[PDB]
Amino acid sequence: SSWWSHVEMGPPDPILGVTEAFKRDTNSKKMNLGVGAYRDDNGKPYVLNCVRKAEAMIAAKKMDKEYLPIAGLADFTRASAELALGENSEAFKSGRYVTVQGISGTGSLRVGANFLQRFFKFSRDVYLPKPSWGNHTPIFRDAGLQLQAYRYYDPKTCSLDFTGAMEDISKIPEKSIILLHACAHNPTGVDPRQEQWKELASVVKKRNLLAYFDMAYQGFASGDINRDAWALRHFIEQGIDVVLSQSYAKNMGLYGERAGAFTVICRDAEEAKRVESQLKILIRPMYSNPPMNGARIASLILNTPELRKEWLVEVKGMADRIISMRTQLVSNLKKEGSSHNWQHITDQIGMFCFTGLKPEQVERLTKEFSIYMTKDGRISVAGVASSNVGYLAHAIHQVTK
Amino acid sequence: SSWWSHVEMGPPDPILGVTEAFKRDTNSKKMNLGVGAYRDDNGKPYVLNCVRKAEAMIAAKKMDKEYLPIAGLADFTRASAELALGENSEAFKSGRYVTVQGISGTGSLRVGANFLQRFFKFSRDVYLPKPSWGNHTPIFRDAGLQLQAYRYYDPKTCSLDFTGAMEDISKIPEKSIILLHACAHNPTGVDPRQEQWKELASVVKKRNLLAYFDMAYQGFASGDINRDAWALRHFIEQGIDVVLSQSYAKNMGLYGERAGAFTVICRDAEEAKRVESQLKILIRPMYSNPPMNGARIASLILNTPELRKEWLVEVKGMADRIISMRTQLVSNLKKEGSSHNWQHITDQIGMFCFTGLKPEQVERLTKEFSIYMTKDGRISVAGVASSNVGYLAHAIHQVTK
Ligand SMILES: Cc1ncc(COP(=O)(O)O)c(CNOCC(=O)O)c1O
Ligand SMILES: Cc1ncc(COP(=O)(O)O)c(CNOCC(=O)O)c1O
Repeated sequence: SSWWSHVEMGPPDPILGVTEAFKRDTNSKKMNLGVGAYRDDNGKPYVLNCVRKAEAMIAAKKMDKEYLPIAGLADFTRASAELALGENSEAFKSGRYVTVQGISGTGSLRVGANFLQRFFKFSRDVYLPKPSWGNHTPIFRDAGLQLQAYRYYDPKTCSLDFTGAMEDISKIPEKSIILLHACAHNPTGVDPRQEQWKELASVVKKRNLLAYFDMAYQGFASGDINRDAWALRHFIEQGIDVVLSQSYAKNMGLYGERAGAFTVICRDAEEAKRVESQLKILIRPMYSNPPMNGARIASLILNTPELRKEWLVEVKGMADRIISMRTQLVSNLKKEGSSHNWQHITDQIGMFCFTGLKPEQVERLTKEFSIYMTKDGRISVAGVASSNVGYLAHAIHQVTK
Repeated sequence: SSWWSHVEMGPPDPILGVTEAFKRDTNSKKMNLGVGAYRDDNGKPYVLNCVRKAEAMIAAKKMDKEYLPIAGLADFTRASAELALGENSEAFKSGRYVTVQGISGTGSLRVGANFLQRFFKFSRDVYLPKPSWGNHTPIFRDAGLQLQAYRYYDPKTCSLDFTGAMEDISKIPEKSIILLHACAHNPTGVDPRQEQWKELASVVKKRNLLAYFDMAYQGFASGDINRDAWALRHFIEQGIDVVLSQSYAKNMGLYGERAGAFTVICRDAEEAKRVESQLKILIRPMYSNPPMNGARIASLILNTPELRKEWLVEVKGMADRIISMRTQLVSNLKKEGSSHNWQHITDQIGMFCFTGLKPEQVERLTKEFSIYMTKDGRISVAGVASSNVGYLAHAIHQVTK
């Protein structure tokens, strides 16, 4: 029958648009700055060394393919909580958290969203920073929640609109939900500094808000696992019982294996068990039980001292290269004689950098230099390499002069 | 804090209770007839040889771990449609279908349910057979649909209530959604015979209902992939545009890897593309993209003639062991001098058997013989081995005399 005749073609992804054009282009100087995953100095995908080793170990052990418990691989969940909270964290040692395996960060966000829709009786409003990762909208919207915003990004400075944020958060009706990026804000790269974080916590705590941390770049941002989880741990220390989403897509290069976890900070171990039971009832009818590969690999690395050690060197390598490219970019623009202030480029943290380029300049860059990026002036630092940072500096200048 | 004080401990799982209870038992003759997965003759998990062959191939190539498209691995989806529909199916050849990778069977059903909630404007009603897999309820309910039922299982004969089914479907409001198990009904093992299927088709066609096929046991039920897809293929041939969910959990032993697919039979290629666009928009906020491992393994096997061929031998090997245990249970029950009719045991198909046992009998069985099963009298045939089938038979006779 003609059941779907009324179904219209959904809109095309602007992001896919840029990568399709990049692919068509024959100029060997082409650059893809819309890329969403890490790339090495050669512009190639990168499977960590400790990943290959973990993998090799699994093969050796001739493990079965049996179903994992609903909540996932217990060695993976425990290790996940420990990674996030810190070993000597009171939350962790008291076992007053509940961690469940989710389908990477996205799945983990969704599960958390479905959990709040069901049990967070106090409000349906989720406040996102302006701007946020595109997916954040439909995630919360599809789960049945209401969307709100708080100023975050400042276009004047390509930095934190600290005054704007504080004024916005200050007017948040008590017992509302606020989504915060732990580090390496997507898509701006603009993160609060320690001092800003401390004032943010104070008000979150004061207005008695439910803080929902999105931690998708732990270790990948600064190169330090402890530094990256700083804000999140600060909140929990100040008595803010958060909810959290962790992704291993970037820090482990696990992209397609989809490994992540959803965590709930509870009053105690008693309550944690109750929440856990409820999280299980929710997930069953979603997908029953999670993909085991990614978790097995992740658990082995975090759980195996020789592997974990290698993992930290490797993760650090990734982060150092991105910083390097940022550094080189600013220095090269000066070298080109750019009068403009490009500090933001080096103040910004992680994979994404909001250049401050305007839509017209982006166009010149694409049309004239074969540099592919979105019209918002957002560049993926992963697409920069030692071999082309110069070229990019050149082009940016040409179009900004 | 204290956001969660009101969250209560969720109901304990029955299936789980029997596995746990079993574990804690000391009898050496104890048996677990509650197992939800296939077990070999020694009562052990079984990774297909063809599966190991596939993993070794992937390993040698040194593949990346990059994100798959939202819809999943194209080699996987195409192959999935092909296995279901049949190589020379008209639906296949015209390209008037759309198949997206799902998180095994559960995940595929959920996407499908969410999709219907969103676009199936003709009704909110889903008709499940009485009885069905527990999970079927929350899947639909959580998706936002209303559940109804049609008579299926006949407790008096432990066979199909064909009459009641035919009468019930005849009275189902037009353009309603009806869930059908392609083969090896879970939990009864009661399936319509080819001739009864032909009759059901006609009624479904006439009432102009949307048939939602749940195919979790293709090839694993009877040892023949084509024979198992019979009913599915007949509906389509008759001009009923179904929607379908596939699982590779059982047939390939991919349990924990989570390999599945959701398919929509459309009017044409043009509508197929509109539908796929909309399915992508739905999944994104669910989990972004699917786990790659299972899809990789599945695809290699389906696409490589040599592996595909070995697979068909292994699947057949699985179906036969099961059929053997059924044959042997009955014969051992007679042997014992049991006077009851146990033909149902051999009449039934697949891993699950509705024995007809009553609760208190089940109780004595657990208590007195150390035989673990659900109180509904359902047993997993996978839990029966040649070495213990005699033991089972004796126990049942004892409890039923
Ligand atoms: C803040 C943030 N949270 C969460 C996530 C989710 O990441 P994943 O689902 O890969 O774990 C992302 C991932 N972005 O990359 C995926 C994409 O844009 O298609 C992210 O930036
Ligand atoms: C008819 C039917 N459909 C769909 C499914 C879903 O199976 P899966 O999600 O493992 O692919 C099942 C799975 N049953 O066993 C799985 C379990 O109880 O954990 C099923 O029997």
